[PDB]
Amino acid sequence: RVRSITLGNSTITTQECANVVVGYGVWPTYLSDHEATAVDQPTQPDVATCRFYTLESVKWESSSAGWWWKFPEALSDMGLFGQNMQYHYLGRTGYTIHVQCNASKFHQGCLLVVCVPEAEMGAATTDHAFNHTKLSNIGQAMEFSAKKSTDQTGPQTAVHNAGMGVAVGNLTIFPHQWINLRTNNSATIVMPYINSVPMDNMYRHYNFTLMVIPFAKLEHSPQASTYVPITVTVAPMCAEYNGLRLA
Amino acid sequence: RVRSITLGNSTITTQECANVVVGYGVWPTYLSDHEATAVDQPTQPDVATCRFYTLESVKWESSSAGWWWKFPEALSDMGLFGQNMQYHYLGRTGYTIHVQCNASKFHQGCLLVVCVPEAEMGAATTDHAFNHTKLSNIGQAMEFSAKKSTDQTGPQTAVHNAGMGVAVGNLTIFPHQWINLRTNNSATIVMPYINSVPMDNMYRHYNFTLMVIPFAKLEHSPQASTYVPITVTVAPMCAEYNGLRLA
Amino acid sequence: PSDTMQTRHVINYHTRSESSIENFMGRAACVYIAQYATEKVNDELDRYTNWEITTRQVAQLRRKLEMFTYMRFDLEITFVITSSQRTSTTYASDSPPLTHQVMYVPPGGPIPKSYEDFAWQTSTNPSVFWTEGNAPPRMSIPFMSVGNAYCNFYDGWSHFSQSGVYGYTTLNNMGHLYFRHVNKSTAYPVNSVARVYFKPKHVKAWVPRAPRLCPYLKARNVNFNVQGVTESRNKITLDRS
Amino acid sequence: YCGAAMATGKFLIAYSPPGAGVPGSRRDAMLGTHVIWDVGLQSSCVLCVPWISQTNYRYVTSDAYTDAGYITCWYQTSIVTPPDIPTTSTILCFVSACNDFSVRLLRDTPFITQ
Repeated sequence: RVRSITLGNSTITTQECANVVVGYGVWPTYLSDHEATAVDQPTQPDVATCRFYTLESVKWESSSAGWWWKFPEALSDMGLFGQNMQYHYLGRTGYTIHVQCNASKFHQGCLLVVCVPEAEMGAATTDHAFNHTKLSNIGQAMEFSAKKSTDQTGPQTAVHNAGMGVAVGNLTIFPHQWINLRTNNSATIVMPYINSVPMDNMYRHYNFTLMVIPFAKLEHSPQASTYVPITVTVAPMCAEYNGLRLA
Repeated sequence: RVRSITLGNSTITTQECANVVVGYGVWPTYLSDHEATAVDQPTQPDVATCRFYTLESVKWESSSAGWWWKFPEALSDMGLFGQNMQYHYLGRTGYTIHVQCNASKFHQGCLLVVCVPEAEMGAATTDHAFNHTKLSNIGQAMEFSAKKSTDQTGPQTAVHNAGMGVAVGNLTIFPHQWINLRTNNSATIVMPYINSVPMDNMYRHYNFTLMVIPFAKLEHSPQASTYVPITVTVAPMCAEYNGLRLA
Repeated sequence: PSDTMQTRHVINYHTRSESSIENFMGRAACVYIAQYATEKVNDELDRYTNWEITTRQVAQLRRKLEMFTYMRFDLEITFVITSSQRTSTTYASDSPPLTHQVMYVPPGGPIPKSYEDFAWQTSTNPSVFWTEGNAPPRMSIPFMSVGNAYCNFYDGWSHFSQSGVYGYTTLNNMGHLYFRHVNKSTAYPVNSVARVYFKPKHVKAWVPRAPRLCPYLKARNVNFNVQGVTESRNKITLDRS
Repeated sequence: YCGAAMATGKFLIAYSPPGAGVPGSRRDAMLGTHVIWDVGLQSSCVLCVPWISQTNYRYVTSDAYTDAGYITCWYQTSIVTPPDIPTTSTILCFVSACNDFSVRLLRDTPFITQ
């Protein structure tokens, strides 16, 4: 029923079926080894930096609007992956994202776990430019709101517009997975490297934003647990950076 | 006539013959891959940390008594090799040591370049224990003296006893090479890992001490250069450390 | 939002077609602007105008040409001829369409020295007649040198050994270009501007030369003021560890 | 190197990748990509540098922040000379491309201002 996966260290556990969703039917892979003439030569992490990075868990209460993380910026202080982001200038990588909800049989609700490529967000105070720390901190979960935002230096965090000016119910053409606590508690999304260029600066460009939005709100007896933790575990797969040597 | 050797970065140059001296006829190598049962499993640097580390050059004047470096402690703030020394507890490695003297045809003298395994030194003030910084700094060249030492917290730096209580002319059963400026200017010594145990703590134990002692003193016209730099270039080969993971 | 130059990783395809001599030299460049009028105002502006075909008057074309010692190309000339009236008191007229005559005079052919000259009717002088409002007229000149290639540089004289004019040769005669109105008159005077566009076709080059550092002072010399070899900085070394 | 035939020395030619950056010491330069050029062995030193591609969307640039790499040279030891040879000398530098270089989008150069 259960299966243990190890990537260097440590081991996480998962179920035998788990409904893995590959991004656009494309498994993440390398640049097919046509790296001739030594003018634009790439470099692997060691191999590898491919280990499970677990983030700090969030608390899904009954009034939680949702959360988001911007990648690769949510793994900036994360081991060797966070050091290759400052030792190299250009980089490309793919990801495996696990989102587990540790609920009971007496908790109800539904979550939508989206991976939105190039989730360009709008400002709360329009005509104003926002701070970069109100978009993504170093590993923190930036959260949506139920009301509209009037912040003079932040983004628009109204969840029914999803920060991008669209309808939140239409966020299913992106690679997504439903977590209905009646049926599931986990979600595996495997995202490849999607960009217009084969490599880019990792500190400057957010490739995709992972979004966890509750569509049916969390509802329970008052005698149960009231916070229902959600754990996001990210393993970067097939990372690649620019060559740092001569000739 | 010349040959360019590259180990990652950068390239150094050397002659076509150069008189390489392997330590005891034993090339440095790994532990022969009998690493079963996962109780004492080893770990390679990446591979590798095998690059040329060049130290700060010394100035061989007409009254220079000699210098010494203790290994692996002379590569402590040296790149990835200096970080694996603090990320791992046990380690083993072999070395290639290049010692070049940049002299002219108008300079004369002779040098003895020794590699002394377990060069246990005595105290200048006997009955007193010395400081570890008077034996080896982080990458600095600790130098001998012509007179005896009366330092109350240091070693005995009289060069005709070589710090170990022996005759300095008998330091040729160790892996050595003569640099006679009339004939040569370079010296390649390849030292394997010599110890009583297959791995040891690198911060605690000095495996061998490289010694550069002038036997014929430097002598020249007063119109020539008076300092004659000596460059030591060290490449650690076939390094290996203990495993840091489970099972 | 501006401006940065970036590295921006590129897949291995290695284009080089935009660096060929045909793609480097073969661009339609404006080489001369000819001004002439329906009626004569002054010696400068007269019923007709002329231009000796040279390639040393537009500096952006001249520097791309003078990267090679010997060139050989065909010329594609095309004319953008516009007309406008002078600042008269009244402009109310009913004019017929203006017809322009662009005459190419070969090396060896007779040049006009006035209006109504006999050289406008020479059968060996190819002319182009074009009415205003149509597509722009276009001629095509072949390789017209007596020698085997044009020479952008001539380390020599043109007179008795060591005498004459330095650097001038008759091996770069491409001909003349004469512009006039075919109409006899108008009710009110009309000024015309004829923009001349060159497009070198089938370009071949020999003996590449160093690019010019100094600016140009004359269109028939290689004279120059002295200049620094590059721009200046403050230090030979770098700071900000 | 255009010094005397009896001058002997070592230079450390460091290379910095397009990310960052200028090193501050000979030890920081040695800990990256470098080539130790021995004067007493070779008179010339040739090194091929990758990752040169800069795209500018303006005609003339004031001053258009760039993220190119660097080349720095460091005194590894000194230049050692015998008597009756001068202590000063001269390094010449040369640059070209390799047989893979790809240009695109031809414009007019900003070095002419007629």
